[PDB]
Amino acid sequence: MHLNPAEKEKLQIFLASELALKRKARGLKLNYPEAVAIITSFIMEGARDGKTVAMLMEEGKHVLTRDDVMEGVPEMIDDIQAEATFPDGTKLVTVHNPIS
Amino acid sequence: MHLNPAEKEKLQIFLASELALKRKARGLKLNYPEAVAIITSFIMEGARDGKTVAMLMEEGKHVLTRDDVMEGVPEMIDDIQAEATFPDGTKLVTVHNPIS
Amino acid sequence: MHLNPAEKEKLQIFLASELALKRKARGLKLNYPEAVAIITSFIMEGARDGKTVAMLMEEGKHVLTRDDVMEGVPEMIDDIQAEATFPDGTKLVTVHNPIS
Amino acid sequence: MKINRQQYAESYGPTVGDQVRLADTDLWIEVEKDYTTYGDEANFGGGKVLREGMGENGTYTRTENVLDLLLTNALILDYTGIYKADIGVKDGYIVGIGKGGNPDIMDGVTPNMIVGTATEVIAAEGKIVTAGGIDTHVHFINPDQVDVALANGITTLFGGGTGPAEGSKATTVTPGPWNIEKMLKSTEGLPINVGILGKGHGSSIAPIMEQIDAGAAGLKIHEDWGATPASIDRSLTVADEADVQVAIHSDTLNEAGFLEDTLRAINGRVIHSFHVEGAGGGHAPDIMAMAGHPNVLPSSTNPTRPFTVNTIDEHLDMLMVCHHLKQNIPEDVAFADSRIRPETIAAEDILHDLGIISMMSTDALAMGRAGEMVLRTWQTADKMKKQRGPLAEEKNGSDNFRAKRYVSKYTINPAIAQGIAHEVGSIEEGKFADLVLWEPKFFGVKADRVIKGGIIAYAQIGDPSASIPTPQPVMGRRMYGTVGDLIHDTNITFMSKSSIQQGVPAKLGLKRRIGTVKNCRNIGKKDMKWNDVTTDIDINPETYEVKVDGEVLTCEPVKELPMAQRYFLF
Amino acid sequence: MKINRQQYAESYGPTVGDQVRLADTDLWIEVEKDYTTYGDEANFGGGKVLREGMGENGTYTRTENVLDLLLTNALILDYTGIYKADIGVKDGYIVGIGKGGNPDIMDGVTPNMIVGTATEVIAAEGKIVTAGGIDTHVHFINPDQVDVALANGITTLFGGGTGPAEGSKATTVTPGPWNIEKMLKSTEGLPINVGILGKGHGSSIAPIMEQIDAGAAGLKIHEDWGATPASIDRSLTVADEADVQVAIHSDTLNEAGFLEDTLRAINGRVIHSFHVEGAGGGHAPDIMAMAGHPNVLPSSTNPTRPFTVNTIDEHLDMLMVCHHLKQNIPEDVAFADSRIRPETIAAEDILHDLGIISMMSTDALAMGRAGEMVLRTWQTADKMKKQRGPLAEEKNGSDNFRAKRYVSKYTINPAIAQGIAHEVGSIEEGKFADLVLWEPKFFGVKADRVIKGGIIAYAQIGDPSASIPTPQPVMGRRMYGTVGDLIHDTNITFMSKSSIQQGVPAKLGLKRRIGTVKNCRNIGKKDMKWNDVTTDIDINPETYEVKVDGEVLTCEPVKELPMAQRYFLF
Amino acid sequence: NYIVPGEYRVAEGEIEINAGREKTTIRVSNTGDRPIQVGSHIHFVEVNKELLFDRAEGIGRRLNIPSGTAARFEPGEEMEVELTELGGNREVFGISDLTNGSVDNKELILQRAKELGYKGVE
Ligand code: NI
Ligand code: NI
Ligand code: NI
Ligand code: NI
Ligand SMILES: [O-]
Ligand SMILES: [O-]
Repeated sequence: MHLNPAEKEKLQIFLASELALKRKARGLKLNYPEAVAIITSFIMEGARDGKTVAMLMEEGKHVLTRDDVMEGVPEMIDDIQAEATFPDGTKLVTVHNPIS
Repeated sequence: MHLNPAEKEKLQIFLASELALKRKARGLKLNYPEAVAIITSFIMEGARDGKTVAMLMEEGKHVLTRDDVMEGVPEMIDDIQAEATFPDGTKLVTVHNPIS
Repeated sequence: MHLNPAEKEKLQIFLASELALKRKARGLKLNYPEAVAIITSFIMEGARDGKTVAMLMEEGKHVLTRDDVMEGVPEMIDDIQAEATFPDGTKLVTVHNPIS
Repeated sequence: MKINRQQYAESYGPTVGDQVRLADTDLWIEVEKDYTTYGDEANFGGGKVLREGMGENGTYTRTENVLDLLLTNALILDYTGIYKADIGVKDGYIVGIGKGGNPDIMDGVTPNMIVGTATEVIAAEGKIVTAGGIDTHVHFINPDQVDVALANGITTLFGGGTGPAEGSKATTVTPGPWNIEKMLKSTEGLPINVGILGKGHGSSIAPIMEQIDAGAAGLKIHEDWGATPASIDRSLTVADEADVQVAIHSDTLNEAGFLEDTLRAINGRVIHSFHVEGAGGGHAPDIMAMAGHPNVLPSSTNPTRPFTVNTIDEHLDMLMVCHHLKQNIPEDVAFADSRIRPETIAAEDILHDLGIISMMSTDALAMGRAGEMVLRTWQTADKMKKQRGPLAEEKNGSDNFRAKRYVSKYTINPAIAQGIAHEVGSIEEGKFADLVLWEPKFFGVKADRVIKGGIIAYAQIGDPSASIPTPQPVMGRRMYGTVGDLIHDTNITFMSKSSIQQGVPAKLGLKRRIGTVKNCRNIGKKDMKWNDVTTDIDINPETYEVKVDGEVLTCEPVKELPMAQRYFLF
Repeated sequence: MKINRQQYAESYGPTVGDQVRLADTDLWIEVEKDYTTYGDEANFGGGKVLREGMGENGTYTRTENVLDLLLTNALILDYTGIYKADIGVKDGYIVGIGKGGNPDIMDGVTPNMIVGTATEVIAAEGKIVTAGGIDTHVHFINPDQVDVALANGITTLFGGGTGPAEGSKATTVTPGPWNIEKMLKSTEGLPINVGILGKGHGSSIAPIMEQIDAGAAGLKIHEDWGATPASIDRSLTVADEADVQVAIHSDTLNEAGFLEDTLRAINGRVIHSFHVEGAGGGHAPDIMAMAGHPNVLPSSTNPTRPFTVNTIDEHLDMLMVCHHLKQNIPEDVAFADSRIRPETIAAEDILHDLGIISMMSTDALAMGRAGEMVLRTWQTADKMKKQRGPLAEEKNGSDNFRAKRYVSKYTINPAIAQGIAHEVGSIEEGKFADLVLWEPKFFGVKADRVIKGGIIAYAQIGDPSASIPTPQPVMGRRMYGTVGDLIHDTNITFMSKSSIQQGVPAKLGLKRRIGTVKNCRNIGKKDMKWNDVTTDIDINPETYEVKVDGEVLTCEPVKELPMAQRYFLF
Repeated sequence: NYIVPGEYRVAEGEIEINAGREKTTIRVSNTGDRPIQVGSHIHFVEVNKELLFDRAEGIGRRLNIPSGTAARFEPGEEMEVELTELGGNREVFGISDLTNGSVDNKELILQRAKELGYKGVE
C-alpha cells in the first residue's frame, strides 16, 4: 500500500466518523469529538470524490445542525480544518462555524 | 478532536468488534479475541447510550452464547473489563463469565 | 484480547479495505492503495473462512478488474502478499497480477 | 486440616502428580516434584503471607540472603525438569530455585531466598514459567521484529543484518568491521539480548578474523556469498581460533560440491547446520543427512514446522517469487521441485520427535516468522503425539518426556550451540533472569510477562488510563525494563573473547551488559539436551525418501493445528 | 551472445539511451552513460556474481580498497548527470561511483570499489537513486514531522523552532543561546540531519552573534520579529563575520520600507530569499523581483507549487484564518488580496522553469507541507512541460535538461546556499552517503529506502511478523539506522565554525556527527546549479503582472496533477 | 498515451556480453545422481568434481551467460556449454583451492585437480 505517516493517521478520522455515525443512527445527540470526526471525514471523502475546496467550504456548514449535537457543541467548534489529496494535489479546507 | 491516549486505543476495540461482527454475519463461530472485542465494544457503546454499570453487568452476559463461539472459548473468558465515559464520568464495568 | 503486534497492524488493512469499498460503492475508480487494501483484506478474511492457500491464489485474481481501478493501477500491482492464520496456522498467500 | 486438590491447585497452582494442558493442544505436563512446605506457601496481597514479621523478614539488609524478586508458586517447564518452586532473583540473575519466605517462622526456606524489605513479588501461581527463547537464525531487517519476538517469549536474537539491504534480506550477516560496529551501536536501543554474525566468506584468514575482533559473536556461511570449500574451511579455522560458532546454509546448487564435499571441507569441526531439512536452503536434495553427524548441531527454521496441507503450495510459490523464478522456465521449476520436498518436510517432523534435530529457530523475515518459533515447536510436538502416540519413555499418561525434548529445542540447545549457555537458555541458579510467564490457556501462543535481567520488559496488559491494569484493550506492550537507561542493564550484547579483550565495548561506548561467547568448539551432537541422537540418514536421490535404521520416515500433513484460529485475530 | 534491450533493462536496470517515465508524469529521463562492463554486471543472490572467488574478492581486508556497501546497478539522477553506475560507500561516505566487484576476474573494476568480506549489498537495479533532499525552510513544531519528511526523500532539515510556541509556529527561529542549546540536545533524537537558525533581529551585534557562538548554523530575518533595515543590516554583518547564511522573510506591510529599501539594507551581501513569490511572506506585491539579483539565493515554499485551480481559494482562506482576519474588515481583505496573487503564483511556475528561482523548500507546518518538497518539484516540471513544451536545450525526446534543473532545486542548491555542500546535496565521491532509492512508479511520491550515513534509516516495508518483508501492510517505517546509538553516526548536526571552535558539542554532550557550515558569503546566483539566471523582474504595482525581457509571464492553473490521487489514501 | 507509471522505453539494439573475449564450446556431463547448477562467474575448472569435462579447457574461463544466471545439469545430463575468458588480473583465489594465483599455472591447477579427484584431468 506504501502508507506514509499521514495516511496512517487519517484512517483514524474515518474510523471515528464511522463510530459517530452509528451513534447518530441509534438516536444520540453527538458530542464534540464525534461532531468534529463526522465533518472532517466528510471533507476528506469530498476531496476524494473530486469536489473543489470552495464546494467543501459550503457543504461542510450543512453536514450537522444544532439538533444533531449536545448543548454547547455548536459554540465549541469555531472551525474544522482538513488536508486531503484533491485531483490537483493536497489542499487545506477550513469550514467556518460548521454547526450554526 | 483533541484525542487523548485512551480515546486513540479504544477506537481499536470498536474496529475489532466491527471485524468480528462481519465474521459472525457470514456464519463463522467466533474465536477468543473476536468474542472479547464484541462484548467490550458492546459495554463501551452502552455507556455512551447512558446505561448504568448494573445494566451492563447484566446485558454483557447475553451478547454472545456458547453456539456463537468456538469450542473452549466460553471457558477461556472468565471476565471482560472495560472503562468508558458514562453520563457521570468514567466507570469500570466487569462482566463475569459473559458466555455460559 | 491479547493483541500481538501483527494483529494490531492488520486491523489497519481491514479498515483501509472498508474505506476503499465505500469509495467503490459510490462509483469511484479505485487508486493503488485502495486496490491493494481490498485484495489484501479479501485474502485475510478468506484464510479466516478456512479457504486453502491455492483457493485464495485463484480467487485473488477476480476481486477487482481493470474497470474498477484508475488508469495504470493494474500495471502498478505485480503481486499482493498477505499472511494470515489458516486452520493449519500462519501461511503466506501471493496473488500474481491480481488485476488484468 | 486438609485442602482438596482442585481447591489447592486453584489457590497455589498445581502440585505433585497434577497435570496441566498446554494451550488447546493434546499435550499434558505433570508436576514431578514441589519444593514447598504445605501450609507455608508464599503469596502476596491483603492479609497474605509476605508481610513484615510473617513471610517477609524485617531484619536483614539486602546483602544478607535477601532477594530482589521472588516469583511465587511457579510451574517450571525446563530441560532440567517440570516441577513446582519459588524462583529467587538478585542482581538480575537467578540465585535460588526452591522455597522463599522467612526462616524466622517458616519451615523449608532456601537459605538465600529470604523475602525482605528489598524484595519485589511476582505471583506465578497458575502460570507456567520457562526460560526465554534463544533464536539463533535472525535476519535484522525491520526493528518492529523485536516486539514480535518478545510477544512469543523470545529473549535472545542471534543473527545478522543491517536492515532491508539485499545481503541482510538473504543472509544472517553483518559484514565487516564497520557494519558490525554500526549494528553493535544500534543494539543499544533493542530491548532483547543480541549476538551478531559476520560474513563466513573469504580465501584469506584476515578479512574474516577482523570481523570477530570488531565484535561479531560468530559467523554465517551462506550460499548467496559462495558456500565454497574455501569459505567453509577459512570460517572454521577462524572459529577454532576465536572460540565462536559457525552457522551454515550450504550450496543448494551443488555447484562446487555435493553434501559429502561440504562435510570434507568441515573435516570433523563443530558447525551449526541451519534449516537442516533444506527448504530454507542447502544441498539439494540430501542436506538433511547433516543431522546424523556427531560434529553437526542441527536446527530447523519454522515455516516447515509442522507439515500441513498448505505447506508445499505456500513454500513452492514463496521460493519462486523470492528468487524471481518463472513458472514457464523449466530450469526454474526443476530447481523449485528439487528444493521444496514433502518427503523431507514430513521426515523433519519425525526427526524432531526422535531427538535427531536438536534446535528450532525462526529465519525471521528471510523465510521464517519472528514470533512463531515457540508456537510451531508445540504444534509439532502435538502433531507427533497425535500421529506417533505417546513416546515409549513416557509415564503416568503425561507428555513430560516429549515436553522436555521440545522445550530444549528453543531454550538450552541454541544457547549451548552459540557458546552462551553459561548466561542464558535455562532456569538454573547462576543464569541471567530471562523468564517468561504463560497462562496455560495461552501457553506457547502469547506470553503474559517477559522478564529480562529480573525486570519485566514486555507484558500483555490493558488500558493505561484505567483504574486497574486489566480493562481492554489488552495487548503486548513494552514495560519499564525497556525505558531509559534500564534497557542497558536488562539486556546482553554477546561478543567474541577477542573483541572484549581489545576493549570494543569502551571504544564504541556500549552500555549494555557484555556477554562472552565461549566453549563452542569442543561440543557436538552429544551435548544437545534430550536431542543427542547420531544415526545414518539416507535420502534417496530419485524419490527423496528419508530412511533411518532401514525404515522410511513419513507422516501425513494435517488440515488443522491447535494454537491457531482459536487465538489470532488475523 | 546478445541480450535484447527489454530483457537487459528488466534484469540490470536501464542502459545507455533507454528512457524511464518518472511516476505517472509525462517526464522521461534517459541514461546518458553507463560505467558497467557488459557481462560483468554486479548482482547478489543464489548463484549470482557477488560470491567469494568470483565477483566478491576473498583476499583483501576492509582497509585494502574494500567497500562497506555497494549499491548495484543504480540509475543516478543528479545535477552532475543521469547515468548508470554502481555506488560504493565506506565510513558512511560515498567513496566510489563506477563499477564494483573483483579485479581478480572482472574487467573495468573501479580500484577502490572492491566487494570483499566487509561489503553489504543493496540491489539498485530498476531503481532511481538521488541525493537526499535538503529542506532549508523547516519550522520545528511537531517531531512527527521528521518521518513525514523521510517518507518523501528528505534527509536534511534546516530551520528553527522550539515546538508549538507562537514564535516557532510563525518563524524558522530558535532564539538565543539557551533555546539553541536545548534544541541541539533535542536533535540528538531526530533521525535526520539538522541545522538551527537563530533570530536575525537586533540593533546591537552581540545579542545576534551570541546565537552563532551557541551553535546556530545560520539566521532567519522574519517580519514577525521586525524585518527592519537595522535587523537586516546587523544580521548580515554577523553572517559575513561568522560565515553562515541568512534567510529573509521581508516586510510584507512595507512598514519601514519597500523592496528597494530592503535591497539597500542588504547592500549587495549574500542572502537566501525564502518563499520569493511572496504568498508565504514578503514586500507586497513585488518581493519576487528579489529573484533577479546576483546576490540573492531565491527559494520557493511548496503550497504555491504548482499553480492549480484550488490554489487561490485555499491560500486566501488559510491566510485569513492564520492571521485572525475578518472577511467584513476591508483592511483585512485588502491585505489578503495584496498578498495572495494569481499573477505572481502563475509567474513563479515559469520562473522555476527558466532557472530564475533556484530552490524549493517546504515551510513545514507554518505554510507548507513537510513531505511534499520533492513531490511538488516534479508536479511543477510536469506542468511546465505540458504548457511550455520540451525546453530548447533538450535532445533525443528526453527531459534530462529539465530533470537536472529541477532535481538541483531540492538537492545541491539548498546545500550550496547553506554552506553544507561539502557534506551533502549530491551523489559525488567524498560526500556523506545520504541516498534515496525510488521505484520509478513511485518516483518523487514515496521513497523505497532512505540511506543515512551509509545505513538504511527509513523504508517502505511490510509485516514484521511475516516469513518475508513484503507482505501487507507495506508502510514507511524507521529502520536500524535510527535505533540506539546508531542515530548518532548516521546523522549530522550542522553548526557554525565559532561554536565548533568553542567546544559547544563537548559542552552539551552531542554525540552526532558535527558538520561545519562554511563558504556561504562569497557565493551568488551564479553558483546555483542549472538555476543561475539573473534578469530584471518587473512586477506591475496596479495589475501584479510579472515581466521578464519585456514579456508577461503567465500560465493557466491546472485542474489535475500527476503524483496525486493514483497514490494517496487521503 | 495510456500511462504505465515508471515504465521503460528501451532503445533499439542488443547488448553483446563479454565482447572481444575468446569463446570456447565444451561438452560437460553430470556423472552424479543429484542436480548441479553453475553460476556465470565461477572459475569453470573448480566446479563440482562429478562434472566430467576436459578440465584443462575450464582454466581461466567461466560460462558465457548473462551475469547472475546459471547453467543447470540434471543427474546424468550431458550438454554443451560456451565458456568465455576471465578478465581483470586473471587470478583466482579460494573457491575449490585449485588455483590460488594466476590462471596461467595450468600444470599446477591440473595436478591439484587430479589429486583431489576432479573428473576429466586428461
Ligand atoms: Ni538460509
Ligand atoms: Ni536465513
Ligand atoms: Ni515566511
Ligand atoms: Ni516559514
Ligand atoms: O535462511
Ligand atoms: O514562512
